[PDB]
Order: sequence, then C-alpha cells, then structure tokens
Amino acid sequence: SLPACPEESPLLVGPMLIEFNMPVDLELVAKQNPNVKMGGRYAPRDCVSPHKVAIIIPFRNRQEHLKYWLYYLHPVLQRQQLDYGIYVINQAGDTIFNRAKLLNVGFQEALKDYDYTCFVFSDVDLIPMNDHNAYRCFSQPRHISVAMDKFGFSLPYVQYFGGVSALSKQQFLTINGFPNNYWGWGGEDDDIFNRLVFRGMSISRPNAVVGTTRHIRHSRDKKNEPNPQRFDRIAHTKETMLSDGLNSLTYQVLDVQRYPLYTQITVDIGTPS
Ligand SMILES: CC(=O)N[C@H]1[C@H](OC[C@H]2O[C@H](OCc3ccccc3)[C@H](NC(C)=O)[C@@H](O)[C@@H]2O)O[C@H](CO)[C@@H](O)[C@@H]1O
Ligand SMILES: O=c1ccn([C@@H]2O[C@H](COP(=O)(O)OP(=O)(O)O)[C@@H](O)[C@H]2O)c(=O)[nH]1
Ligand SMILES: [Mn+2]
Repeated sequence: SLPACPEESPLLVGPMLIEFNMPVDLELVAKQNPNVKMGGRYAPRDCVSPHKVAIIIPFRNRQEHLKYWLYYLHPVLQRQQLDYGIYVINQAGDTIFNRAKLLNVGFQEALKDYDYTCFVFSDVDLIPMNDHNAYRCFSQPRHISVAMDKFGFSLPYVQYFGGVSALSKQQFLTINGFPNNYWGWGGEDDDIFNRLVFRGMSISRPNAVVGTTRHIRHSRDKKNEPNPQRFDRIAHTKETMLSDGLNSLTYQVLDVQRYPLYTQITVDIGTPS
C-alpha cells in the first residue's frame, strides 16, 4: 500500500559544507540519526524506494575516517530516500591489504542479510559534496566520485573508475565480480574498468559539479605498498576475469558486529597464493 518514492528525492539540498577538523562522537551521530536501525539500516517510512542498496567499505585501521564517513553519509543517504545498509569489511591480520577481495566479500556477505539489488563500493575517506550525487545504481555501471578535490575537481583520466562506484547486482555478476589477486595498492580499479568494458558496458557519471567529492588527507597506510605486478595484471584482465573473482573466491568470516550505524564484518582473506 505505500506508493513508490518519487524518481528524484524532493529532500535534496544540493551542495554542502564538508570538513574534517573536528572530533566525531558516533553516540551523538546515532542520536542525530534516530531513523537508522541497528546495523546501519534505513528505508523510508513514507514510500517504497526502488533502490535496495548495500554500501561496501573496504577497511582496515581507519576508524577515524569511518566516523567522518558515517557522520556525513548517513544523513545524505536518508535524504536520497534509499533502502540501504552499511557494511564495513574489516581485513583481519596485518598482512598486505587486498581492497578488491574485501569488496567481493562485502557483496557476498551483504546478500545474506537482505535482497540487495544495488552495490555501492566506497573507499572510507571519500565524502560527496553534493547530495544530488546519487548513491544508487543505473542502467550502466556508475562512477560516483568523479570530481575529487585531490585530483583538482575532475577525473584524473577518463577511464578512472576508483574511489566510489555503484554496480547493480546483475552488472557485478556479469563481470564475475572483482579480481582477488590485486594485493597492495594500485590498479584493481583499472582491472574492474576493463571488466566492464569487456562485457559490453560503459561508465555512467554525474557532471563534475554534482560529483564533487572530498578526500580526507592522510599519510600512507603500512602493508599496502604499490603492487609491482599491477601493470602486467591489468594487461590480461580479459582472460583472467573468466576464472578470477566470484567464481574463485573463499574467505573466512571471523566476526560480525552490528553497531547502530554499520555492520562490521571482520574477515580472513588470506595472503597471496
Ligand atoms: C594502474 C594504477 O596504478 N592505477 C592507479 C592510478 O595510477 C596512476 C596512473 O593513472 C593512470 O593510469 C592508469 C592505468 C590503467 C591501466 C594500465 C596502466 C595504468 C594514468 N594514465 C593516464 C592516461 O592519465 C597514469 O598516468 C598514472 O600513472 O592512480 C589512481 C588514483 O590514484 C588509482 O585509482 C589507480 O589504481
Ligand atoms: O590500510 C588500509 C589500506 C586502505 N584501506 C581502504 O582502502 C581505500 C583505498 O586506499 P587509499 O586510501 O590508500 O587510496 P589513496 O588515497 O592513497 O589513493 C581506503 O579509502 C580505505 O577504504 C584501509 O581501510 N586500510
Ligand atoms: Mn585515501
């Protein structure tokens, strides 16, 4: 009996002021977000969203960025009228970071909670500056963080697909998900670009003004040195995607914690094989 939410949300206020120089108390954020239900789940009370979105954050040792992420995104995602949940996929151990493998774990695990049909993949340190930048899926894969301050508020190259993106359930399945063997920094987002292009798709984007995005400045994380194999790996995507991704994935979930504003899945994703 509730009617469809309108196509575009009437609640959006467009551009927003974004800053990362004050402390954040998630207790307060939770109290400022009374409609967000345990585990960081929200759907509107007044209408049915067609956007059933699981937002997936690859994570290790960035608690400070996460509280900023939570503080800014939760109110925006509510104004966008999404039926959404947050998933922080926390890499166990202290071995080399694997961004794309976490994202896969995220897709697969989230699906167990709820019938999500859209996946937003978001780095922890990127915050949109305009709530017209929709954190849901389109008829083609969606690149969301299109004009980041750190790249001068434009794309750093036209095939860039890093930062924040969104794939529908079907688009993610169609590329066999993300690669598992990009260990350490660099290039997994280029490989994913390739995967989309090899399956007949193109990149949807908002304009540079709406897609304005802030990156929280930070120094290097240890255990994520540039991957020196990344260039050879991206040159073979077409062949390797056939058997490397969802259909070749295993992991062991160590812990699932429902916090009021996000579900955190701690996971053993292993070391290179
Ligand atoms: C492969 C990689 O390291 N990608 C990074 C990227 O690195 C800087 C790099 O970006 C462009 O090249 C991407 C690329 C894609 C396929 C094969 C080889 C390289 C850029 N190319 C152009 C035409 O402008 C090149 O000049 C640069 O050195 O940086 C981004 C943002 O930090 C990461 O998201 C990628 O993973
Ligand atoms: O030790 C790490 C390495 C990276 N990441 C996650 O992976 C993303 C991408 O890595 P990074 O911030 O280094 O990209 P950069 O800003 O250096 O280009 C981060 O936003 C986090 O979501 C993390 O949580 N812990
Ligand atoms: Mn970063």
